[PDB]
Amino acid sequence: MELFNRVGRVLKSQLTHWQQQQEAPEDLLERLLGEMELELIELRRALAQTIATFKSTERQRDAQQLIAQRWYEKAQAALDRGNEQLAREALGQRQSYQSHTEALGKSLGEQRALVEQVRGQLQKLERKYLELKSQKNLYLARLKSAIAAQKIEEIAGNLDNASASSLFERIETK
Amino acid sequence: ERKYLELKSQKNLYLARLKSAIAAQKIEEIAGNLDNASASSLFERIETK
Amino acid sequence: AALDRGNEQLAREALGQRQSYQSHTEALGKSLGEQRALVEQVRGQLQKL
Amino acid sequence: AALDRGNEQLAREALGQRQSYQSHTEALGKSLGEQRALVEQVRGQLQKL
Amino acid sequence: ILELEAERELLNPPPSPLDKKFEQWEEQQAVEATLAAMKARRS
Repeated sequence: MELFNRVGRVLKSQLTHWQQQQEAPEDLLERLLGEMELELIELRRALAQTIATFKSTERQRDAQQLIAQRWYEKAQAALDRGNEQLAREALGQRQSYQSHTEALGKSLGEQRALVEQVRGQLQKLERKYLELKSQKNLYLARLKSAIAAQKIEEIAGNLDNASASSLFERIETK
Repeated sequence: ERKYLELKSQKNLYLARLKSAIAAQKIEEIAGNLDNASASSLFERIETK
Repeated sequence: AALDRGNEQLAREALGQRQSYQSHTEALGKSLGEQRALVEQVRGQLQKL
Repeated sequence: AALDRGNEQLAREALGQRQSYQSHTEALGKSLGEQRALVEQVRGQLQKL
Repeated sequence: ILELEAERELLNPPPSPLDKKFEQWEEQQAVEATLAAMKARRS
Protein backbone atom coordinates (compact mmCIF):
# COMPACT_ATOMS: atom_id res chain seq x y z
CA MET A 1 0.00 0.00 0.00
CA GLU A 2 1.22 3.52 -0.77
CA LEU A 3 -0.04 4.61 2.65
CA PHE A 4 2.04 1.85 4.24
CA ASN A 5 5.14 2.98 2.33
CA ARG A 6 4.56 6.59 3.44
CA VAL A 7 4.25 5.40 7.06
CA GLY A 8 7.25 3.11 6.56
CA ARG A 9 9.96 5.51 7.71
CA VAL A 10 8.26 6.17 11.07
CA LEU A 11 6.82 2.68 11.62
CA LYS A 12 9.79 0.65 10.37
CA SER A 13 12.26 2.72 12.44
CA GLN A 14 10.27 1.74 15.53
CA LEU A 15 9.98 -1.89 14.39
CA THR A 16 13.75 -2.02 13.68
CA HIS A 17 14.31 -1.07 17.30
CA TRP A 18 11.42 -3.35 18.32
CA GLN A 19 13.25 -6.44 17.07
CA GLN A 20 16.35 -4.97 18.73
CA GLN A 21 14.57 -4.40 22.06
CA GLN A 22 16.03 -7.58 23.58
CA GLU A 23 19.46 -6.03 23.02
CA ALA A 24 18.27 -2.42 23.46
CA PRO A 25 15.43 -1.69 25.89
CA GLU A 26 17.39 1.25 27.28
CA ASP A 27 15.66 4.13 25.47
CA LEU A 28 12.09 2.95 26.15
CA LEU A 29 12.88 2.15 29.80
CA GLU A 30 14.54 5.52 30.46
CA ARG A 31 11.81 7.40 28.57
CA LEU A 32 9.12 5.96 30.87
CA LEU A 33 11.14 6.63 34.04
CA GLY A 34 11.82 10.15 32.76
CA GLU A 35 8.06 10.64 32.58
CA MET A 36 7.89 9.22 36.12
CA GLU A 37 10.40 11.86 37.25
CA LEU A 38 8.30 14.56 35.54
CA GLU A 39 5.27 13.29 37.47
CA LEU A 40 7.19 13.01 40.77
CA ILE A 41 8.27 16.66 40.63
CA GLU A 42 4.55 17.43 40.31
CA LEU A 43 3.70 15.09 43.21
CA ARG A 44 6.13 16.95 45.49
CA ARG A 45 4.69 20.34 44.50
CA ALA A 46 1.16 18.98 45.07
CA LEU A 47 2.24 17.92 48.56
CA ALA A 48 3.58 21.44 49.12
CA GLN A 49 0.26 22.87 47.92
CA THR A 50 -1.58 20.64 50.42
CA ILE A 51 0.66 21.73 53.31
CA ALA A 52 0.19 25.37 52.27
CA THR A 53 -3.61 24.99 52.20
CA PHE A 54 -3.63 23.11 55.53
CA LYS A 55 -1.71 25.80 57.45
CA SER A 56 -3.61 28.59 55.68
CA THR A 57 -6.79 27.07 57.10
CA GLU A 58 -4.95 27.09 60.43
CA ARG A 59 -4.00 30.74 59.88
CA GLN A 60 -7.73 31.39 59.56
CA ARG A 61 -8.12 29.62 62.90
CA ASP A 62 -5.35 31.85 64.27
CA ALA A 63 -7.48 34.83 63.24
CA GLN A 64 -10.68 33.37 64.73
CA GLN A 65 -8.94 32.71 68.07
CA LEU A 66 -7.39 36.19 67.93
CA ILE A 67 -10.87 37.71 67.62
CA ALA A 68 -11.96 35.44 70.48
CA GLN A 69 -9.14 36.99 72.52
CA ARG A 70 -10.38 40.40 71.36
CA TRP A 71 -13.74 39.33 72.82
CA TYR A 72 -12.02 38.48 76.11
CA GLU A 73 -10.33 41.91 76.11
CA LYS A 74 -13.72 43.57 75.62
CA ALA A 75 -15.00 41.41 78.47
CA GLN A 76 -12.03 42.38 80.65
CA ALA A 77 -13.05 46.05 80.33
CA ALA A 78 -16.21 44.94 82.17
CA LEU A 79 -14.84 42.03 84.24
CA ASP A 80 -13.74 44.35 87.06
CA ARG A 81 -15.98 46.23 89.51
CA GLY A 82 -18.70 43.60 89.08
CA ASN A 83 -19.75 45.27 85.82
CA GLU A 84 -19.57 41.90 83.99
CA GLN A 85 -23.04 42.54 82.51
CA LEU A 86 -21.55 43.26 79.07
CA ALA A 87 -19.53 40.04 79.32
CA ARG A 88 -22.84 38.28 78.68
CA GLU A 89 -22.89 39.49 75.06
CA ALA A 90 -19.10 39.49 74.61
CA LEU A 91 -18.72 35.84 75.64
CA GLY A 92 -21.99 35.07 73.85
CA GLN A 93 -20.21 36.05 70.64
CA ARG A 94 -17.00 34.27 71.69
CA GLN A 95 -18.98 31.03 72.03
CA SER A 96 -19.72 31.12 68.29
CA TYR A 97 -16.09 32.09 67.60
CA GLN A 98 -14.83 29.14 69.65
CA SER A 99 -17.13 26.77 67.76
CA HIS A 100 -15.62 27.82 64.42
CA THR A 101 -12.13 27.76 65.97
CA GLU A 102 -12.55 24.15 67.11
CA ALA A 103 -14.25 23.15 63.86
CA LEU A 104 -11.12 24.48 62.16
CA GLY A 105 -8.87 22.81 64.73
CA LYS A 106 -10.46 19.39 64.18
CA SER A 107 -10.57 19.75 60.41
CA LEU A 108 -6.87 20.61 60.85
CA GLY A 109 -6.52 17.34 62.76
CA GLU A 110 -7.64 15.42 59.70
CA GLN A 111 -5.56 17.69 57.44
CA ARG A 112 -2.64 16.86 59.74
CA ALA A 113 -3.15 13.12 59.22
CA LEU A 114 -3.46 13.81 55.48
CA VAL A 115 -0.12 15.62 55.26
CA GLU A 116 1.51 12.93 57.41
CA GLN A 117 0.13 9.99 55.42
CA VAL A 118 0.85 11.68 52.08
CA ARG A 119 4.43 12.33 53.24
CA GLY A 120 4.83 8.67 54.19
CA GLN A 121 3.24 7.56 50.92
CA LEU A 122 5.65 9.76 48.96
CA GLN A 123 8.77 8.85 50.94
CA LYS A 124 8.07 5.13 50.47
CA LEU A 125 7.23 5.56 46.78
CA GLU A 126 10.10 7.87 45.78
CA ARG A 127 12.61 5.79 47.76
CA LYS A 128 11.29 2.80 45.81
CA TYR A 129 11.86 4.81 42.62
CA LEU A 130 15.44 5.53 43.74
CA GLU A 131 16.14 1.85 44.44
CA LEU A 132 14.38 0.96 41.18
CA LYS A 133 16.74 3.35 39.36
CA SER A 134 19.61 1.50 41.03
CA GLN A 135 18.15 -1.83 39.87
CA LYS A 136 17.59 -0.54 36.31
CA ASN A 137 21.20 0.63 36.00
CA LEU A 138 22.29 -2.80 37.27
CA TYR A 139 19.79 -4.45 34.91
CA LEU A 140 21.20 -2.75 31.81
CA ALA A 141 24.65 -3.87 32.96
CA ARG A 142 23.38 -7.42 33.52
CA LEU A 143 21.65 -7.44 30.12
CA LYS A 144 24.69 -6.19 28.19
CA SER A 145 26.88 -8.67 30.08
CA ALA A 146 24.55 -11.57 29.27
CA ILE A 147 24.46 -10.46 25.62
CA ALA A 148 28.27 -10.48 25.55
CA ALA A 149 28.31 -13.93 27.19
CA GLN A 150 25.86 -15.22 24.58
CA LYS A 151 28.20 -13.90 21.89
CA ILE A 152 31.22 -15.70 23.39
CA GLU A 153 29.38 -19.02 23.69
CA GLU A 154 27.87 -18.89 20.19
CA ILE A 155 31.07 -17.65 18.50
CA ALA A 156 33.11 -20.15 20.53
CA GLY A 157 30.77 -22.97 19.54
CA ASN A 158 31.13 -22.04 15.88
CA LEU A 159 34.88 -21.57 16.33
CA ASP A 160 35.52 -24.94 17.97
CA ASN A 161 32.90 -27.04 16.20
CA ALA A 162 32.93 -25.57 12.68
CA SER A 163 36.49 -24.23 12.43
CA ALA A 164 38.42 -26.85 14.40
CA SER A 165 36.80 -29.85 12.71
CA SER A 166 37.60 -28.14 9.41
CA LEU A 167 41.22 -27.80 10.54
CA PHE A 168 41.76 -31.31 11.89
CA GLU A 169 39.81 -33.39 9.38
CA ARG A 170 40.93 -31.39 6.31
CA ILE A 171 44.57 -31.35 7.44
CA GLU A 172 44.47 -35.05 8.28
CA THR A 173 42.89 -36.03 4.94
CA LYS A 174 45.46 -33.92 3.11
CA GLU B 1 -20.63 35.56 52.67
CA ARG B 2 -18.65 33.98 55.51
CA LYS B 3 -19.81 30.63 54.12
CA TYR B 4 -18.57 31.78 50.70
CA LEU B 5 -15.19 32.66 52.26
CA GLU B 6 -14.88 29.25 53.94
CA LEU B 7 -16.11 27.63 50.71
CA LYS B 8 -13.32 29.43 48.85
CA SER B 9 -10.91 27.98 51.41
CA GLN B 10 -12.37 24.51 50.82
CA LYS B 11 -12.22 24.90 47.02
CA ASN B 12 -8.53 25.86 47.11
CA LEU B 13 -7.92 22.83 49.34
CA TYR B 14 -10.09 20.71 47.02
CA LEU B 15 -8.05 21.55 43.92
CA ALA B 16 -4.93 20.66 45.92
CA ARG B 17 -6.52 17.39 47.07
CA LEU B 18 -7.65 16.58 43.51
CA LYS B 19 -4.24 17.24 41.93
CA SER B 20 -2.58 15.25 44.73
CA ALA B 21 -4.93 12.29 44.22
CA ILE B 22 -4.31 12.47 40.46
CA ALA B 23 -0.56 12.34 41.10
CA ALA B 24 -1.05 9.41 43.49
CA GLN B 25 -3.09 7.57 40.86
CA LYS B 26 -0.23 8.13 38.41
CA ILE B 27 2.35 6.68 40.83
CA GLU B 28 0.26 3.58 41.57
CA GLU B 29 -0.61 2.88 37.92
CA ILE B 30 2.91 3.58 36.60
CA ALA B 31 4.39 1.62 39.51
CA GLY B 32 2.07 -1.31 38.80
CA ASN B 33 3.12 -1.32 35.16
CA LEU B 34 6.76 -0.85 36.17
CA ASP B 35 6.87 -3.73 38.66
CA ASN B 36 4.45 -6.13 36.99
CA ALA B 37 5.20 -5.58 33.28
CA SER B 38 8.83 -4.43 33.38
CA ALA B 39 10.21 -6.52 36.24
CA SER B 40 8.70 -9.81 35.05
CA SER B 41 10.17 -8.98 31.64
CA LEU B 42 13.56 -8.47 33.30
CA PHE B 43 13.61 -11.55 35.52
CA GLU B 44 11.98 -14.13 33.27
CA ARG B 45 13.75 -12.99 30.07
CA ILE B 46 17.14 -12.75 31.81
CA GLU B 47 16.63 -16.13 33.47
CA THR B 48 15.59 -17.87 30.24
CA LYS B 49 18.58 -16.34 28.46
CA ALA C 1 22.38 11.96 73.44
CA ALA C 2 19.64 10.22 75.47
CA LEU C 3 21.45 7.01 76.48
CA ASP C 4 22.99 8.66 79.56
CA ARG C 5 21.19 9.74 82.75
CA GLY C 6 18.50 7.10 82.15
CA ASN C 7 16.82 9.43 79.64
CA GLU C 8 16.75 6.61 77.03
CA GLN C 9 13.05 7.34 76.37
CA LEU C 10 13.87 8.97 73.02
CA ALA C 11 15.98 5.93 72.11
CA ARG C 12 12.65 4.14 71.63
CA GLU C 13 11.91 6.17 68.49
CA ALA C 14 15.55 6.54 67.41
CA LEU C 15 16.20 2.79 67.43
CA GLY C 16 12.68 2.25 66.09
CA GLN C 17 13.81 4.08 62.97
CA ARG C 18 17.20 2.34 62.97
CA GLN C 19 15.40 -1.02 62.84
CA SER C 20 13.98 -0.10 59.42
CA TYR C 21 17.39 1.26 58.38
CA GLN C 22 19.09 -2.01 59.39
CA SER C 23 16.54 -4.01 57.39
CA HIS C 24 17.38 -2.09 54.21
CA THR C 25 21.09 -2.27 55.07
CA GLU C 26 20.99 -6.07 55.34
CA ALA C 27 18.74 -6.38 52.29
CA LEU C 28 21.47 -4.48 50.45
CA GLY C 29 24.20 -6.54 52.10
CA LYS C 30 22.62 -9.84 51.01
CA SER C 31 21.80 -8.60 47.52
CA LEU C 32 25.49 -7.61 47.52
CA GLY C 33 26.28 -11.21 48.47
CA GLU C 34 24.67 -12.42 45.27
CA GLN C 35 26.23 -9.54 43.32
CA ARG C 36 29.54 -10.69 44.80
CA ALA C 37 29.04 -14.22 43.47
CA LEU C 38 28.03 -12.69 40.13
CA VAL C 39 31.23 -10.65 39.78
CA GLU C 40 33.30 -13.66 40.89
CA GLN C 41 31.64 -16.12 38.50
CA VAL C 42 31.70 -13.64 35.61
CA ARG C 43 35.40 -13.03 36.27
CA GLY C 44 36.07 -16.78 36.19
CA GLN C 45 33.93 -17.18 33.08
CA LEU C 46 35.88 -14.42 31.34
CA GLN C 47 39.33 -15.56 32.46
CA LYS C 48 38.65 -19.10 31.22
CA LEU C 49 37.14 -17.86 27.95
CA ALA D 1 36.54 37.43 81.13
CA ALA D 2 33.68 35.86 83.13
CA LEU D 3 35.40 32.69 84.43
CA ASP D 4 36.82 34.52 87.47
CA ARG D 5 34.89 35.82 90.49
CA GLY D 6 32.20 33.18 89.94
CA ASN D 7 30.67 35.36 87.21
CA GLU D 8 30.67 32.38 84.78
CA GLN D 9 27.02 33.11 83.91
CA LEU D 10 28.01 34.51 80.50
CA ALA D 11 30.12 31.40 79.89
CA ARG D 12 26.79 29.62 79.36
CA GLU D 13 26.23 31.46 76.07
CA ALA D 14 29.92 31.72 75.14
CA LEU D 15 30.51 27.97 75.42
CA GLY D 16 27.05 27.38 73.96
CA GLN D 17 28.35 29.00 70.79
CA ARG D 18 31.71 27.22 71.06
CA GLN D 19 29.87 23.88 71.05
CA SER D 20 28.63 24.60 67.52
CA TYR D 21 32.10 25.85 66.55
CA GLN D 22 33.71 22.64 67.85
CA SER D 23 31.22 20.54 65.86
CA HIS D 24 32.23 22.24 62.60
CA THR D 25 35.90 22.08 63.65
CA GLU D 26 35.73 18.30 64.15
CA ALA D 27 33.62 17.83 61.03
CA LEU D 28 36.46 19.58 59.20
CA GLY D 29 39.08 17.59 61.11
CA LYS D 30 37.51 14.25 60.15
CA SER D 31 36.87 15.28 56.56
CA LEU D 32 40.57 16.22 56.66
CA GLY D 33 41.26 12.68 57.88
CA GLU D 34 39.78 11.29 54.69
CA GLN D 35 41.47 14.02 52.63
CA ARG D 36 44.70 12.93 54.34
CA ALA D 37 44.21 9.33 53.21
CA LEU D 38 43.37 10.66 49.74
CA VAL D 39 46.62 12.64 49.41
CA GLU D 40 48.59 9.68 50.80
CA GLN D 41 47.01 7.09 48.50
CA VAL D 42 47.23 9.38 45.46
CA ARG D 43 50.91 9.99 46.25
CA GLY D 44 51.53 6.24 46.45
CA GLN D 45 49.53 5.66 43.27
CA LEU D 46 51.60 8.29 41.45
CA GLN D 47 54.98 7.19 42.80
CA LYS D 48 54.30 3.58 41.75
CA LEU D 49 52.96 4.63 38.35
CA ILE E 1 5.96 31.24 53.50
CA LEU E 2 4.28 27.84 53.80
CA GLU E 3 5.94 26.87 50.51
CA LEU E 4 9.27 27.85 52.05
CA GLU E 5 8.31 25.87 55.17
CA ALA E 6 7.58 22.74 53.13
CA GLU E 7 11.22 22.91 52.07
CA ARG E 8 12.19 23.66 55.69
CA GLU E 9 10.60 20.40 56.86
CA LEU E 10 12.44 18.62 54.03
CA LEU E 11 15.80 20.05 55.12
CA ASN E 12 15.12 20.06 58.87
CA PRO E 13 13.47 17.57 61.24
CA PRO E 14 10.61 19.03 63.30
CA PRO E 15 12.29 20.55 66.38
CA SER E 16 10.25 18.63 68.96
CA PRO E 17 10.62 19.42 72.69
CA LEU E 18 12.77 16.28 73.01
CA ASP E 19 15.76 17.23 70.85
CA LYS E 20 15.43 20.79 72.16
CA LYS E 21 15.92 19.61 75.75
CA PHE E 22 18.87 17.44 74.67
CA GLU E 23 20.55 20.43 73.02
CA GLN E 24 19.97 22.49 76.16
CA TRP E 25 21.57 19.74 78.25
CA GLU E 26 24.50 19.72 75.81
CA GLU E 27 25.12 23.40 76.57
CA GLN E 28 24.72 22.59 80.27
CA GLN E 29 27.35 19.84 79.95
CA ALA E 30 29.76 22.17 78.14
CA VAL E 31 29.58 24.64 81.03
CA GLU E 32 29.84 21.76 83.50
CA ALA E 33 33.11 20.80 81.78
CA THR E 34 34.38 24.39 82.08
CA LEU E 35 33.46 24.27 85.77
CA ALA E 36 35.44 21.03 86.08
CA ALA E 37 38.49 22.75 84.58
CA MET E 38 37.94 25.71 86.93
CA LYS E 39 37.93 23.59 90.10
CA ALA E 40 40.75 21.35 88.87
CA ARG E 41 42.98 24.40 88.45
CA ARG E 42 41.69 25.55 91.85
CA SER E 43 42.61 22.20 93.45
